[PDB]
Amino acid sequence: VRSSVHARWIVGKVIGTKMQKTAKVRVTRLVLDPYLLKYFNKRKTYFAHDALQQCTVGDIVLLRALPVPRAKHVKHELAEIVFKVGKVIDPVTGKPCAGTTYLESPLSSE
Amino acid sequence: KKVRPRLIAELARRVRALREQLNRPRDSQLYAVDYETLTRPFSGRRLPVRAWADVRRESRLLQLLGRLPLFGLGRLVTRKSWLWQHDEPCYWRLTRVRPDYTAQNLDHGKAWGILTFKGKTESEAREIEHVMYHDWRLVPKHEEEAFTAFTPAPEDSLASVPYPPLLRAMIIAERQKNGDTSTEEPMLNVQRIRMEPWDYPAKQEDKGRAKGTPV
Amino acid sequence: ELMAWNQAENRRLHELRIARLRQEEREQEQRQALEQARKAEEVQAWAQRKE
Amino acid sequence: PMKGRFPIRRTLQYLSQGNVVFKDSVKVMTVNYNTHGELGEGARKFVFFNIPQIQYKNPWVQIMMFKNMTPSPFLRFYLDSGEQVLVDVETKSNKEIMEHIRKILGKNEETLREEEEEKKQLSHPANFGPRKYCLRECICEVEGQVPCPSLVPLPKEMRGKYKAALKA
Amino acid sequence: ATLNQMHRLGPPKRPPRKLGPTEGRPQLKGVVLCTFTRKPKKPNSANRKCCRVRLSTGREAVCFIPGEGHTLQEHQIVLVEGGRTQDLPGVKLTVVRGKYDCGHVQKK
Amino acid sequence: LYYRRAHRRFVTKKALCIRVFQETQKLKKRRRALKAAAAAQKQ
RNA sequence: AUAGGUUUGGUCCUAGCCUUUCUAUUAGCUCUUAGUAAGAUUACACAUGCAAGCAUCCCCGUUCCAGUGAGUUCACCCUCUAAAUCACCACGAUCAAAAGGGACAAGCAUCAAGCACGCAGCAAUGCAGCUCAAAACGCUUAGCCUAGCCACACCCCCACGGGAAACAGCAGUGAUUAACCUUUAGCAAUAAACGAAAGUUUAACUAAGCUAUACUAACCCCAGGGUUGGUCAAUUUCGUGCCAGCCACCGCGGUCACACG
RNA sequence: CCCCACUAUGCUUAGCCCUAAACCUCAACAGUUAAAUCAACAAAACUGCUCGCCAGAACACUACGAGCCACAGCUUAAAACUCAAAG
RNA sequence: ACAUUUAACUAAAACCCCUACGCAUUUAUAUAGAGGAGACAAGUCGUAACAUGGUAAGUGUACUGGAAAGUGCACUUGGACGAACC
Ligand SMILES: NC(=O)c1ccc[n+]([C@@H]2O[C@H](COP(=O)([O-])OP(=O)(O)OC[C@H]3O[C@@H](n4cnc5c(N)ncnc54)[C@H](O)[C@@H]3O)[C@@H](O)[C@H]2O)c1
Ligand SMILES: [K+]
Ligand SMILES: [K+]
Ligand SMILES: [K+]
Ligand SMILES: [K+]
Ligand SMILES: [K+]
Ligand SMILES: [K+]
Ligand SMILES: [K+]
Ligand SMILES: [K+]
Ligand SMILES: [K+]
Ligand SMILES: [K+]
Ligand SMILES: [Mg+2]
Ligand SMILES: [Mg+2]
Ligand SMILES: [Mg+2]
Ligand SMILES: [Mg+2]
Ligand SMILES: [Mg+2]
Ligand SMILES: [Mg+2]
Ligand SMILES: [Mg+2]
Ligand SMILES: [Mg+2]
Ligand SMILES: [Mg+2]
Ligand SMILES: [Mg+2]
Ligand SMILES: [Mg+2]
Ligand SMILES: [Mg+2]
Ligand SMILES: [Mg+2]
Ligand SMILES: [Mg+2]
Ligand SMILES: [Mg+2]
Ligand SMILES: [Mg+2]
Ligand SMILES: [Mg+2]
Ligand SMILES: [Mg+2]
Ligand SMILES: [Mg+2]
Ligand SMILES: [Mg+2]
Ligand SMILES: [Mg+2]
Ligand SMILES: [Mg+2]
Ligand SMILES: [Mg+2]
Ligand SMILES: [Mg+2]
Ligand SMILES: [Mg+2]
Repeated sequence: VRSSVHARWIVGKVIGTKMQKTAKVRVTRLVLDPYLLKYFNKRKTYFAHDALQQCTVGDIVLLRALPVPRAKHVKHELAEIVFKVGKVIDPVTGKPCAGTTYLESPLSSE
Repeated sequence: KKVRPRLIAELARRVRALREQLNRPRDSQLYAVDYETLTRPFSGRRLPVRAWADVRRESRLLQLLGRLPLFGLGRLVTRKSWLWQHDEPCYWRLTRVRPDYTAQNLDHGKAWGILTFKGKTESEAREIEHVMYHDWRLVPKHEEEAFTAFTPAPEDSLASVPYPPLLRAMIIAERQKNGDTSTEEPMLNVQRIRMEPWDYPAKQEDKGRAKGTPV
Repeated sequence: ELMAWNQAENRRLHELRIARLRQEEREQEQRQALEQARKAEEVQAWAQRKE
Repeated sequence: PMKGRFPIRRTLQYLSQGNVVFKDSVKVMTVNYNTHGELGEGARKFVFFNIPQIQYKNPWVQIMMFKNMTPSPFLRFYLDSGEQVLVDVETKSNKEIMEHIRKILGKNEETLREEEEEKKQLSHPANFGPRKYCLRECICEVEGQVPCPSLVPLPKEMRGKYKAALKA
Repeated sequence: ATLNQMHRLGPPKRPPRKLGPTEGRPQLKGVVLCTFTRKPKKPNSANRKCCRVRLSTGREAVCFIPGEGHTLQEHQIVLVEGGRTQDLPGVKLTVVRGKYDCGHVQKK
Repeated sequence: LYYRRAHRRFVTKKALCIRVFQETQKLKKRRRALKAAAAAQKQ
């Protein structure tokens, strides 16, 4: 629960899987433009330890901070795959969906 | 953000630390004194005016131990300053003595003993301080028993001291504010506090040492 | 306590979804029944022309 | 004029009117909303109007938005313990969503009042110092006290130029 | 520009301010090299007395000597100031009357 | 990820930078065996 | 900005430049007193004097204060844990390094690629990756976000070692610059060092000296400087004659000049 | 400038070159005709959204750098001095 | 590169290396000489542009000429064609 890594929980998009057991994840935060007072995305890349090499490019993942950094740039681990690329399960209904259409009707299992 | 490594700052640091251990100034060099001018030649600093008389007329601890067979191991050594100040017997029971071989007369070095101050004996032996002072005296064997013969005085002392005016008023006011009604006056407990004399031997293990720069 | 209330709110909303989805299928089935009828006539009419 | 539709959203006054100050547990807020469909209108308005207010009050919370990934809009909060709070927002108005998340994950009005009182104690009326930090710079400002020599020349007897001349 | 475009460019990059003939300094010390006159541009006509000085910076520049009558010679010390002489194109320095060798104009 | 011309000066420098790396790898490994051999001799 | 002058034969539009406001240095001319504040142009070279001692010897201190702005994303937050203070083993608290994470100047993209800058494994070793137009890598500029902080302490980022012989401590001098404070006094106040202490030391500091740079208050006798075509408050008569000169902008002066003396 | 003659060239095949008043000088997409319609002229006035581009004239379709089958080339593209206008 | 201890009736002594760097590399000032741009009351030759400017103008490109410029090819209107039938 006590870790030296500043970012404890961050969600991001997996953008690279060329390193062994390391997923390169793009994390975007909304930052206020002081002059325009409009929020613009600012993106930062995080290396996440993926022991099982289950991450595919384009999937949304949840990263948990490691207690201490395991490498120079590897400070996080893959806690969860929130949305698998092209294989999303609707969290509200629990059914497989393809974009905005249900692949299996929510009424099948009542 | 990548700091450019400074490698000469670490090299010199190690070299300095080493030279301070190899070219260290020995006890003979540091604590030598010129009795004609009463100045330490190594540092070239004059001794205090109040210390001049004692330096001329007194001997160092190991100056007395230099003439003893085993450097006065297990021999009681008092100090003139203690004899003058305190009536109660104050002495170090020597346990270990490491003499300086570089000294021609073996008159410098370090000593460890058990301190008995004002008739109170410490439980454990610790390093003796001010070993280089010209203040020590050797207790003769025939006189050792009589010198150490002391009767414990009554320890009765004041345990409670009145709070200072403003503090007391605030404490009492707080009682009444919280609803406590007590006629007793708040009193500090000084029994835990023990005021040692200013000349009580301090710890020689945490004391520093003069550096190597010779004059 | 608030997490249990949130989960209860999500379950209530799920029941309303199931009701809404059931009605939409009924309407879907009807529209799909009429499209199939129209399509079948078009295919038959076109098949006759090619024959 | 100011650019964009509803330019009011880009004003510090509007950005400070958000009433949702998340508890310290909340770390990440994900907003999954659909760009079309009447059942998702509230989520679209909540993204349009309220995310700027939420982010302004919670600068260190990561807000990430995903378009047209699921048939229905929903919010998910990732708490520091690891708990995930899924809030379904379909059919709800943007005001209802804003009030729902305030109840379940927003600091109550009492907690916020207390924090503001702790800030008050940082500045002490009696402390003398520069105007940025203190009300008064010198005691000479207090009426009755000897005034500053810059404004009122001190008596000659209180000036060291003549405390020495009189003595010698 | 759009709000996205304005964010990407950022605030206007203030065009860097140009240092004039004195190099952002009120006055410069100079040594007189030669004294000549220059004909003004249209529609004016005159023989405006000027001099060429080597400034303490090392640059050599033409400086207008104001007033009626100057006694400046070569290898003399003058203090120059800014202020262009509208008549003479490219004369952007003026000799200060009353400092070092350059004396005050003699009354009438 | 990036759309930029790979002109001649870049193609040549990138080819050399890969060769220099490949050579540095080999020399770093030849300074592994020599160090191992000397350590083995002491024993 | 409450705006103003200025493009043309004239109008409207656009546009730059400039005027009017408030400061800070320097120059000219000029100046009476009092209080207070502030006070080399240059990290250029420095004569002389002083600026750290205390104390019954050991220690402690001289690693602070004071000074400078050369370099420059070490200053802030989180984690972690030294030294240090709470008389001492505690104790936790306070304070705060190293280390880990995050954040954090300006201009230039005619600086567009960097060239080893990644990951895995106990290791062996394997894999070929890593940063970058959301500005990597570079160049240039600058002390900063001022209850103050950061950095430097003659130079080689460092300082074992070399160059070499050091005022960026106070006062002072040379050179240099448009840039110009005394080679005063005292430890009485506060701060620091040391002592168990009475006390000792301190160019920190305090009280003075110098200077219209600024503020405040006076002043019986004592006022100067700039300006006077328009913008913009305010010119009489002569002299001069596109000459001599003036001008922030527009412009004036070739014999009747409110513009020059 | 007018007349006559004739060549490169206009054509074919195979590679280059990469420019134009390449301008309908009016960007793509989605709407609107009610208010203030609206400096002038031109081809009525506007809204949403996005990308590209522009900040006095001239220097300058220029210098230097970089890239390019281009080698008297094209693309990108400044500054110093000058002016109080240019338009 | 390199070095492995003495001493021990209490506990101590001993410890100390060498390689860089110059007409290398980076940026900038100076220029024999060779040219540009701007400024500049009254110089010379022609008359290219502004009117159908007396061959309408201009863009790209090519060749050509003391000099503005000329001509070929395509393109533009930021020219015109007199706006019922004669
Ligand atoms: N230059 C890149 O490699 C790159 C990488 C990621 C995204 N982009 C995208 O390019 C745009 C901004 O580019 P810029 O203005 O910095 O470039 P720019 O105009 O400075 O062009 C420099 C380089 O960028 C390339 N480039 C230009 N426009 C591009 C575009 N739309 N997409 C990709 N490459 C482009 C050019 O080919 C050239 O190599 C945005 O759409 C941005 O998301 C460009
Ligand atoms: K004139
Ligand atoms: K204007
Ligand atoms: K003055
Ligand atoms: K001491
Ligand atoms: K600096
Ligand atoms: K240094
Ligand atoms: K004092
Ligand atoms: K056209
Ligand atoms: K012509
Ligand atoms: K024409
Ligand atoms: Mg500690
Ligand atoms: Mg630190
Ligand atoms: Mg670009
Ligand atoms: Mg600097
Ligand atoms: Mg140094
Ligand atoms: Mg000095
Ligand atoms: Mg110096
Ligand atoms: Mg001054
Ligand atoms: Mg003073
Ligand atoms: Mg007259
Ligand atoms: Mg006059
Ligand atoms: Mg032919
Ligand atoms: Mg066309
Ligand atoms: Mg477009
Ligand atoms: Mg349309
Ligand atoms: Mg061209
Ligand atoms: Mg060119
Ligand atoms: Mg260039
Ligand atoms: Mg070139
Ligand atoms: Mg030449
Ligand atoms: Mg003609
Ligand atoms: Mg013609
Ligand atoms: Mg033609
Ligand atoms: Mg011809
Ligand atoms: Mg026309």
